[PDB]
Amino acid sequence: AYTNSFTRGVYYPDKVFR
Amino acid sequence: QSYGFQPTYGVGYQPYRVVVLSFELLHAPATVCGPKKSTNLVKNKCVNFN
Repeated sequence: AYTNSFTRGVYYPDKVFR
Repeated sequence: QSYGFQPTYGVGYQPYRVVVLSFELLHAPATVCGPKKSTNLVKNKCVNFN
């Protein structure tokens, strides 16, 4: 089975604060 | 193939032992540093810091 991962999977790429 | 290091090989063919260190930055906070006395802090003083 398959599904559309709408916008999941975004993570803080670096240990910096912005 | 094997080097077969012999004393006769002389100064040119002698076997040296090598070690090499790599340093990477920005990807994480520092964890390991050379011996440098750590001091305290000062606020609103216009200081130069490490």
